[PDB]
Amino acid sequence: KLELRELVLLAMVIAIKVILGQFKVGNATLQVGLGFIGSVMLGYLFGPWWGFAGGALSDLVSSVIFGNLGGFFIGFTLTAALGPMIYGFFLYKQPIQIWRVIASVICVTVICNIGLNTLWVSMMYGINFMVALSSRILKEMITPWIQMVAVWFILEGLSRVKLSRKFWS
Amino acid sequence: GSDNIISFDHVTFTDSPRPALSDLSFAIERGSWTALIGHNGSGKSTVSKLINGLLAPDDLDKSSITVDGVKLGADTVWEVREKVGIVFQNPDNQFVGATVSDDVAFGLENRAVPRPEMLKIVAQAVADVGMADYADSEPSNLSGGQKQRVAIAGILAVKPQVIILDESTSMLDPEGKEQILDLVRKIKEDNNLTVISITHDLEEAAGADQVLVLDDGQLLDQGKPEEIFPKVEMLKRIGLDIPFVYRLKQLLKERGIVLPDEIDDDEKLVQSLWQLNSK
Amino acid sequence: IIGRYLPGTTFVYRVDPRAKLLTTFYFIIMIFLANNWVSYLVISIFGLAYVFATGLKARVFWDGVKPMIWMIVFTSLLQTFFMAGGKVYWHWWIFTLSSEGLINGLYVFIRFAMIILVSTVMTVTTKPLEIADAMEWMLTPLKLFKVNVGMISLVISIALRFVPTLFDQTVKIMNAQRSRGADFNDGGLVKRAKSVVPMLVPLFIDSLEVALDLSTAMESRGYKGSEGRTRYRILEWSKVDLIPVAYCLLLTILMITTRKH
Amino acid sequence: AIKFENVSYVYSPLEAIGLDQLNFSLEEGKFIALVGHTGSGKSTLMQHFNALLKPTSGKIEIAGYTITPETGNKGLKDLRRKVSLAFQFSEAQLFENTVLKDVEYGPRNFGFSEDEAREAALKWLKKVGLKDDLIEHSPFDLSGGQMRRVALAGVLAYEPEIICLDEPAAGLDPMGRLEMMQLFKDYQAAGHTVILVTHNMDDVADYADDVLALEHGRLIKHASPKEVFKDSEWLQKHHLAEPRSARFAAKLEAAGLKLPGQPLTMPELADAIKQSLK
Ligand SMILES: Nc1ncnc2c1ncn2[C@@H]1O[C@H](COP(=O)(O)OP(=O)(O)NP(=O)(O)O)[C@@H](O)[C@H]1O
Ligand SMILES: Nc1ncnc2c1ncn2[C@@H]1O[C@H](COP(=O)(O)OP(=O)(O)NP(=O)(O)O)[C@@H](O)[C@H]1O
Ligand SMILES: [Mg+2]
Repeated sequence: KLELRELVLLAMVIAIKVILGQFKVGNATLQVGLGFIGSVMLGYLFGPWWGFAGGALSDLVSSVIFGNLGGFFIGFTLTAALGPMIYGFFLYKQPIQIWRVIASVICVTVICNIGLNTLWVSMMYGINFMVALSSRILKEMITPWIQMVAVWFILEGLSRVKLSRKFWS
Repeated sequence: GSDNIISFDHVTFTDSPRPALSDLSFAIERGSWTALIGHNGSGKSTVSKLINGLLAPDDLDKSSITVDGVKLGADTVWEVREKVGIVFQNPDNQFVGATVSDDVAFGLENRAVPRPEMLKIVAQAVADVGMADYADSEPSNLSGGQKQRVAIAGILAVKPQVIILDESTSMLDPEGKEQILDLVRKIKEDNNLTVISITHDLEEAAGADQVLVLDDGQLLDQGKPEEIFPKVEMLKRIGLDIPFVYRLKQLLKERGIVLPDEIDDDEKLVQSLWQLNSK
Repeated sequence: IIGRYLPGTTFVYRVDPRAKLLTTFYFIIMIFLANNWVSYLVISIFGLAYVFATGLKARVFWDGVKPMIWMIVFTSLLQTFFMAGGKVYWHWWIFTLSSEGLINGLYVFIRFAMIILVSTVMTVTTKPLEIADAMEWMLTPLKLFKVNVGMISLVISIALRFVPTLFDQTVKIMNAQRSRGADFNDGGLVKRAKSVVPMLVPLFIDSLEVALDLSTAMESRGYKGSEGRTRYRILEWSKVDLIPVAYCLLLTILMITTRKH
Repeated sequence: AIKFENVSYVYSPLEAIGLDQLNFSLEEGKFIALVGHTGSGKSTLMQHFNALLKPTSGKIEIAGYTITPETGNKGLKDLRRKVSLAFQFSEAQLFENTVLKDVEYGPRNFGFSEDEAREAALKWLKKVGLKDDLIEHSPFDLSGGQMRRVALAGVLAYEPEIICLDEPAAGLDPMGRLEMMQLFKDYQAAGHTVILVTHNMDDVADYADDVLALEHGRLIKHASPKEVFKDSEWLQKHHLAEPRSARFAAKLEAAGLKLPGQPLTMPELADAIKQSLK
């Protein structure tokens, strides 16, 4: 159901998500990767059902080029493809709303960053679930308070672009 | 012999108020370098996309686009697109393959050519454009000239009969422009193709066998390049940079030296000035 | 920053990328299946044999360990403190060291080291296009679900080819915006979040332009569909591909007997 | 007065000499133009003006500030205020909602008051020839020749003094190219240096006062264009081009027209031809 222009645009957005996984924001005290921004684009433009494929291929390409230094695994691909699905479900074509972005980031953090990524880490490294959860609870509890602003401004920018003559449909 | 014929056209894009191409009628002789010149946004790339069936006229009942004796229709675009190849403006946007000598194989892949034939055809096609030493090199390690050379190789692999240079050399160093124009003319002479070059530049079109001027989606004037440029008023009024020789002749006429309109190109002017000084 | 291939001559470089990728997935699977101390000794022996076979200097592996060394030590210490049993050694209010805790910390650091070593040997010792072809081949089983794998292969190829070009475009865009006077790291949270729109929006519009131009190019060269198209780059099995599988099988046999089972 | 002292940038197995020993002192208020073949490191030298890069071992004296290899990124928001760079495809940096807000996004970063920034943006859109009613349209909804003009009015609104332009008129129509070049040639008249980087050589012959020739990352010649295009053998040896008028004059000298002076521009060449025929 995707015309060839939209497939090439999906490849473009996957490449942008791969790139944005390396540009960090912050200082020596706290650094947040910008990879999440890629997700929201894959959630905002193409929707969830193609957002899943976008995320999976984004993780595959990131493993190919920049190297999956965390160990090749399918669970990590699932977690990298289960973010854009939620983002699309929440804000695919519905108008801009603050409650939508807040709920989206909270739901992705509860489902992807915690709850499933921690499960994969626990399974791979053989540690107990509580140990893995307490090892990365700090960053997965601090990050959403920054994501819910960065995603808001990114979504504002995308909504501004989509109303121009550049975007065909 | 008219290889390419376009009858009355309307290519109103979809939505926009004014048509992008009004009634446009022209023909291209086989083997003749025909150059389109028009103002920025006058509707040239739309003609390029119409030729190879990528778009279509809206009024299909009285619109004709004949290519090599094959009319353009709904069940024929995939045949006409085989014998017409376009080199687009951006050197790196159109580079689809992962590497050179893998991009040149895209045109053959799209036609299901067996691999034993592909492994020789791509090698020969890369050899024609002189990029032999750079086969299997990543796109980011090439300049604009090499990327355009590999795109020319790619559209030559399928062995087309029309090469439409859609402003191919409008993003390069003049040395690169000269090199690529020399390469394209060499390929045209060797393989006996027909080239249509779309250029805002006039020096490139100064050597064309024919010149077609587009203004606001209409065919303003048409003819040989030695009888189209001398009417400088038209080229000035539509916003085109007049070639150097004609601008110099206009300056001399302003200063008070009158020379024949037959005096085209540079060495003719040099000789005429020499005889005028010798008096 | 882009690409991590390091050329050489050793036989691991001649192993077909699909066989190597399957071996890495299988090693990751068989890491789970090891509990007893002699089983982790077997894991260590096999991982170190593979590492000494790939013939690489230790500095690339150290470069692969440095980014995530802090997480390694944090998780190992958490595992040591969480599980206690046997000798108590040094003690505190709640921080109870133990021989069981110490060996569990070592046996989780072993898993870290082996996963990192095998993944680094994959990423270093094969070209990116080879990994792309390996994954496009491994996605074959999806043909049974009627989903189209030609589209997925095309999308992977285009994204992989456009990652470096878009990276250069992104850094150029940031350079231009910084020359205009933008500050991309200072000013608090609201400023740091507002200063990502200039990074993205021109990049997104350039992506729209590139997508339209490339779609027009591929449509003009005859891309009717992903079905009915031969291939230029192919992967052919060799005799040296018998080396992984014979290795890859042998490991399994040991974990049938060596563990507690 | 811009001064460079042993400035040299280098990119590891990929150590490349992107720039070598440079020794030049550019004056203030002169239309300096950079020339060189492709891959001669014109952009690497260009990016040293606002300290986007930093010399590996050398010293830069730019607009009164000193740049050294160890200088940090803190404190440059008062240098990039006095040195503004317009990259090759400037139109690919527009992002804001309206053209006016995009133009005033420049001055707003440099402490300009909102009313002052808006008035400056209005003035510099009026000067670059953009239409009066085109101010509030979306920047993405314009043509190429108007996106370029908005971008040029963006990196030039806060009145910088050492502006550097990487081909500001790469893809404009001849009327637009003439308008932009006249705008810059008039901008320097107020006392601001307009360092330019163009492969094209006709406008450099017409406007520029100083020419910086770069060969493979090293400065080779630095003088007026009247003293650079004197012999074609040197230019052809070092890959540099030549303005069309000079080439035509050299070709005409073969027939023996003994042209007085040294023509470089089309009106100058025409006047020389007219004076010769007497
Ligand atoms: N996708 C489009 N949607 C609507 N209008 C368009 C589209 N593409 C082009 N146009 C308009 O149609 C006319 C002809 O377009 P086009 O032929 O692409 O101009 P152009 O001459 O190719 N620009 P250039 O490449 O710089 O010479 C112009 O008025 C364009 O603004
Ligand atoms: N970060 C860098 N620093 C220095 N040199 C670089 C860098 N990246 C690439 N180079 C190389 O340095 C040489 C000069 O680079 P560059 O300054 O871009 O030339 P250039 O001619 O000014 N580019 P262009 O504007 O298209 O003419 C080339 O061989 C580049 O490949
Ligand atoms: Mg440049």
